Amino acid sequence: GSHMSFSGKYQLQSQENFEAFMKAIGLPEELIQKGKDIKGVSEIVQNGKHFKFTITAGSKVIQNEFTVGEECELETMTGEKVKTVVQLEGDNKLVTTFKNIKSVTELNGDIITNTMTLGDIVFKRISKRI
Repeated sequence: GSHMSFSGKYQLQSQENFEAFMKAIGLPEELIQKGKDIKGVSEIVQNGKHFKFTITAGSKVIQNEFTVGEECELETMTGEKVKTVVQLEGDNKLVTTFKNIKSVTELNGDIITNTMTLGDIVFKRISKRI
């Protein structure tokens, strides 16, 4: 419609630094190897400021819900729940932090770009609407 929305299902197209990032957060090496080639489908449901994300990151599916600007508890890729807040930087960019990770999710057309930074590791994902 006239007001942009993130809602959609999106399949991973390309990624960089998956292995590095997954090892940085401590995940099992066998799981990393199994997961690195998976082209995951993620789902976003937006209603106003409220979001539900169901994301496939390698062989893990993680579901999170939050309202922009409200304290949220996010499940991380380690399974840890962390209190934080998700912010908007313009209508098409969601930004958050948790445990020194900065996560940026941007919609441009049918492409969602996620950038997750931890130390000098920049974990980049590009997904396309299905």
